[PDB]
Amino acid sequence: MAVVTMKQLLDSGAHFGHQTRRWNPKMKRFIFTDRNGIYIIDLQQTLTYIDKAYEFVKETVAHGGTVLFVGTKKQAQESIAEEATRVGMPYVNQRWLGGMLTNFSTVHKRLQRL
RNA sequence: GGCCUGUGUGCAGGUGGUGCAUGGCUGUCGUCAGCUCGUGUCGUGAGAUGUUGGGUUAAGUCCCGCAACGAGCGCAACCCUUGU
Ligand SMILES: [Mg+2]
Ligand SMILES: [Mg+2]
Ligand SMILES: [Mg+2]
Ligand SMILES: [Mg+2]
Ligand SMILES: [Mg+2]
Ligand SMILES: [Mg+2]
Ligand SMILES: [Mg+2]
Ligand SMILES: [Mg+2]
Ligand SMILES: [Mg+2]
Ligand SMILES: [Mg+2]
Ligand SMILES: [Mg+2]
Ligand SMILES: [Mg+2]
Repeated sequence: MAVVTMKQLLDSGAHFGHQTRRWNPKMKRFIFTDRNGIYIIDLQQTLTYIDKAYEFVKETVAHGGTVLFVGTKKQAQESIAEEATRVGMPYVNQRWLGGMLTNFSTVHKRLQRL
């Protein structure tokens, strides 16, 4: 089950890979074909994986787990920040901090100070 | 009991040695700005990061990105004097 249509996917252009100069060989099983130095990902595998992620996230919300949203690239900072704020869910989009969750005791005092 | 004159007794007395056993105190590097730790992470391991690189400063002063995030001792200032 998906909520995003194929035509919308192609219009968005999420099927493009990086150029042939920096492509990861491990993504051979996903990249479909090359066309002018650029790669294309297998859309059907994309929908299948999206479906699996959808079921997992549904299970997560079902048993009540908190999800952390992380993204630091310049382009998507505002998008992820707005989406996380609307969902009311912690996030970060400016700069990743060293082991904030792993070393949680130190950040605990930082939160109390805040 | 306070006292001291004599016999003692335990005992006082030593600038006598030993600053390569020691306390305390002190000179220097140098009033130079650097010096450590908690958590985590890389390696296995000595260890490293953090403290780096760009910029800036009298200074580890501050910003930038980074497996680093913070904390401690330093520095700045809090003392005195001088200048209205
Ligand atoms: Mg004597
Ligand atoms: Mg003697
Ligand atoms: Mg001596
Ligand atoms: Mg020194
Ligand atoms: Mg390990
Ligand atoms: Mg280090
Ligand atoms: Mg280093
Ligand atoms: Mg640093
Ligand atoms: Mg240092
Ligand atoms: Mg410096
Ligand atoms: Mg400091
Ligand atoms: Mg000071």
